[PDB]
Amino acid sequence: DLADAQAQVKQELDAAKAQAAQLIEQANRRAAQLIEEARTQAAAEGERIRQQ
Amino acid sequence: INLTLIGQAIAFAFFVAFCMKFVWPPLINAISERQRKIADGLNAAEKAKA
Repeated sequence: DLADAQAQVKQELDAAKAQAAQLIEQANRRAAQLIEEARTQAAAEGERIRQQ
Repeated sequence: INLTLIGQAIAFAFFVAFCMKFVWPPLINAISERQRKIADGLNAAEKAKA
């Protein structure tokens, strides 16, 4: 069981690092999507002002 | 009974021999149980490591 312990410890640390990679990669991608969407909204709004 | 100092002479001499001469194989023997206890304490520590 002592030998098993370190193997499980490593198999937890690597999974934690994989979670780190995945979610941190998701967050900034969502942020970029939000930036683009806000830019599109502003594009829609400015031309409305000009047409008015 | 009779003194017969030969008997006591041989008794002391062979006693001192048969004891000092073979104290050593006994002195070997003390260690095995002690190290068995070492094993049975270390296998106790392993679960704390878990």
